[PDB]
Amino acid sequence: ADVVMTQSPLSLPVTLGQPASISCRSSQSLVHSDGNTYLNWFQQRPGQSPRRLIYKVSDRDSGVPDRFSGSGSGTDFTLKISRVEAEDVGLYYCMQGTHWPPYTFGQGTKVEIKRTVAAPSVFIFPPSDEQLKSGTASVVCLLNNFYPREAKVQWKVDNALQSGNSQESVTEQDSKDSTYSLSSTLTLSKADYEKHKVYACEVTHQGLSSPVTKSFNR
Amino acid sequence: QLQLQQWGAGLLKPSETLSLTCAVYGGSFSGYYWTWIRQSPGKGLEWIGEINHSGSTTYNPSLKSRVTISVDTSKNQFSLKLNSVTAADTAVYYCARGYGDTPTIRRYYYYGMDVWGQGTTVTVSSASTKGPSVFPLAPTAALGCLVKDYFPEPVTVSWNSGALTSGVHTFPAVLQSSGLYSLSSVVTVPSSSLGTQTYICNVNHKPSNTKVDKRVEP
Repeated sequence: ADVVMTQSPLSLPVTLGQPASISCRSSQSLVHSDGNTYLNWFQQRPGQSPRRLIYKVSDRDSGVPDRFSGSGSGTDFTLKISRVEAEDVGLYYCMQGTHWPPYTFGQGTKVEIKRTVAAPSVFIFPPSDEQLKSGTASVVCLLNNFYPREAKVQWKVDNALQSGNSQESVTEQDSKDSTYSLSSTLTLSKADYEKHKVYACEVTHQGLSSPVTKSFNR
Repeated sequence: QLQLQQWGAGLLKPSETLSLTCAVYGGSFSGYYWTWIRQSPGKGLEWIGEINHSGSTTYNPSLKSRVTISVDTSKNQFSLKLNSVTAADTAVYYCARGYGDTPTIRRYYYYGMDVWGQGTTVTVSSASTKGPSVFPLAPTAALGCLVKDYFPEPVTVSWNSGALTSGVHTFPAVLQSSGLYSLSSVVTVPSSSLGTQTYICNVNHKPSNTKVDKRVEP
């Protein structure tokens, strides 16, 4: 039976300069027959390899800022960041090196920058006349510069809710304003597009006291 | 310090064998396990397997039937072969330095997933090279470009030949069910800039020699 490594939270928005705390529990004791406890923590910055910060629960790797510290024993472990700084945004993982094969990792915790709630400005875009010739149509819904990340889009075509005909994508958090943007893409087989008239996407976010809707028809 | 450099083809078709190699510099080739690890958005980080100086391997039980790991001591290199690949094997693959390869080194030395290769982005797909169709998303206003149905990654997207950079969000590519990628790029501009300024999205796809300059207008 593989050792399960459960991190918490999956997402951690931190105010800059404030402490941060990441939990990691294992489904089995991590204390090894040689007496050691084999638990490491990793930081991974975008487009880069994981970097080990902490090994054997509490030993800090050389060159690692002392604002990072690990602790715990047995099955309960904790990485702490005393003061979160700009360069600490990214993914953090625990790994157990006690029971193998296989070595197992936690599912990761994403440290992001907490800022104030910002409502998405919403824009809807109709299929192009150039695309309709290929026998398929794409309606795009844009949610621009919003915080926090958690958003909700629902597609309406002739005031009917859609299911499973759309894919979402999110930008990474903006470097200057700390916001997100999201695309929602409605995929239709043209015949289903001309069959109906009025198109609209309905966005639900924290920043909106009520769902905002953009629309068109043709 | 020890350093690891890796190479190998990352663009594969189903049923092919992934073949990666890692070269070791700046330290002894003995004392610790040479390790392969992979990372995908869905499954996170997964230990694939390890080998020692003497050629002794240990694999991940879920992969052991498709994994070979080998070592070439006369070159300080080690290799991964992952046979019969599918789309489920799409991931970034890393070589790393593992734990000490004896009880004493494991117990008393800091080694243990502390040095990593730069990674190899591996994509498995039955798709042949295809250039994108580029469609406008026409209109503080928002506008952009839908970049649809291309393979392989990446495309490059600019606006007005790099002159326009402010307010630009280019979303990450999504893999469509067709096995081809798609993304959108958008900008917001002042509404008064529509009658005075022209917007052009420049989309390049080097593999297919595709170069499209699509104007986006009311």
